[PDB]
Amino acid sequence: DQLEERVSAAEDEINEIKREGKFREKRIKRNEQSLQEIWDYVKRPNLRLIGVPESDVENGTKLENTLQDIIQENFPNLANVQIQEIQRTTPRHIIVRFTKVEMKEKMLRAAREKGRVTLKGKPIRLTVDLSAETLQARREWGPIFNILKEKNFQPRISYPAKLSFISEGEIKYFIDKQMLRDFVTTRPALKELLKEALNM
Amino acid sequence: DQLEERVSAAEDEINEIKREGKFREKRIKRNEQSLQEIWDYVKRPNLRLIGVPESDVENGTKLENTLQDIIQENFPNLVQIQEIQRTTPRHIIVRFTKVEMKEKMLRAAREKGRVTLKGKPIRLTVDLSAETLQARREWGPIFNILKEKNFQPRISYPAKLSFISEGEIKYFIDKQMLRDFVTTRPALKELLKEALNM
Amino acid sequence: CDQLEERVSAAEDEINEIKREGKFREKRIKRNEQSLQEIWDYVKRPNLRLIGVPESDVENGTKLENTLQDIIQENFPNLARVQIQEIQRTPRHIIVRFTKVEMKEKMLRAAREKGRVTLKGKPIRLTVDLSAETLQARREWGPIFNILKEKNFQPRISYPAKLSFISEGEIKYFIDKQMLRDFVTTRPALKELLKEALNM
Ligand SMILES: [Cl-]
Ligand SMILES: [Cl-]
Repeated sequence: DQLEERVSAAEDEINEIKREGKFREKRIKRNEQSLQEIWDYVKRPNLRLIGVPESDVENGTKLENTLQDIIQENFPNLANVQIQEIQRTTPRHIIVRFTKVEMKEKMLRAAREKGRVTLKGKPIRLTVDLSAETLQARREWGPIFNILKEKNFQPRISYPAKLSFISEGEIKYFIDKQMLRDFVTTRPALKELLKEALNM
Repeated sequence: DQLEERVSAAEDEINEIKREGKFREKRIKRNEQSLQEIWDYVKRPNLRLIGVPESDVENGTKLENTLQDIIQENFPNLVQIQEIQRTTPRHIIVRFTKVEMKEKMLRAAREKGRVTLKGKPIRLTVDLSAETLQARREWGPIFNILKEKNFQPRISYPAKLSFISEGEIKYFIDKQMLRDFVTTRPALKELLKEALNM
Repeated sequence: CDQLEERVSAAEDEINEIKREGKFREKRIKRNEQSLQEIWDYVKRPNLRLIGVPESDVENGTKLENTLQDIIQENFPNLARVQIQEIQRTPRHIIVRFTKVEMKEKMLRAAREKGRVTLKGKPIRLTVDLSAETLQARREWGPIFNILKEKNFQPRISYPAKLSFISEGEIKYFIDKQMLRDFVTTRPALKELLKEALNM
């Protein structure tokens, strides 16, 4: 009597909690992605200089002078470029926040066209500044990216974390691994090649 | 047997959990309000262009040319850009170097009443966060009823509601805060009971 | 109704999940709160708050930019002997966005070393622009801060809201009250002193 009814009520409560728990999960998840996007957006005027030798008492002024050198040696075409701030975070990466986004895009463009950006002979690496999340997503493609590279698919990663490669004289784009699992399911060649990596 | 114990402990857990959740609920909404604001703050210099025909292979420079076209065609008297990018043609987002610049564009667009591009009507709006715009729209119905009964309402930033109750202006961040308010004022409650979904 | 022992056993299991999922989602929530704290602070780096400035009926960027100059002319002459991206209201506060962070840093040190800042004689203030999370994070390190300070523990506040004091002849850092709890759980003297504050 009194006991049986107590049980049923509890079961309804537990389920209700499970439901409210779902709608909560969704909202949290939406905030996570919302943070990811805004982080990226805010880091748009930002460039990452990689492989730049560390220095003693490396203040803002020295950094700026360094960026100048990099520009004079690689693409002096530019220019004094407006720098809102520059700082350090294997040498520590250097983050550069340009006053105008246009300035960054132009420098990246200059780098990717040049190919080998160097500093006094030593190769360095200029790259976009991404959020932890986005940056992590890109790393997860890693394993697959290499296999594709190996088999001459000419893979490429672009914003946010899109994978792209050649399949049938056409370039294919994939936002996530799931979308890719669907693609290969109808192409035995790729399916066999990417069975383990995709965890299918 | 003596299940009374186990089933009682379960109920206790159940209660605990319902309180646990309510707390997390609070913190989540807090973060949601913080995102709304941070987005609003960031996109403050941004402006939204709707109804602009897509162009085959259109670089960012052509986008800027399209911007200047609209300025000449609608605002003769009237420009620094950090960026202008795309998102039925996609919305175009124009980010000005100064927030002031955006404000003058909207005023001119509102004083002109109608904005065109090559003879075709387009639209100029802000770039407020999705969470904000929706929020503002949700106060709509209630705002209409309050205006009707001469409460002199007002919707400000972010999406605060403010009207006159007892010769004293009151502010409401969300609908819930309003529900608790009317709980001690029968007449008002009776007025907004259908709108508050109570 | 003897099979009731069946249903109850499961309900106990369901509750265990709800608890796990509950704590796990909670961890994500905090990671989000912490993330917002981080990005809000970052975005505001080039900012300074002007507090106590008499507002007018109708203002604008230019009229405000002049007022900003009067403050410099009146308080820090050798400082202007100043690149401003934009300035505007949120008497409301006035958010001053500099072109270069280094600039903001400089003037802040000028306002802090002058101690007393005035506009036409009227006392005003220039302060760092910090997130609401960080502020309240510091505010949470309030009572606990006063207890250590009063008992001569040399407590300090390291940005963002890191609490640090000297015990056992060493210097410890603490991000959240939780970590501090883990610490005093083994220091009877300290524990007894910080039990009321940590709600322990
Ligand atoms: Cl929950
Ligand atoms: Cl959250």
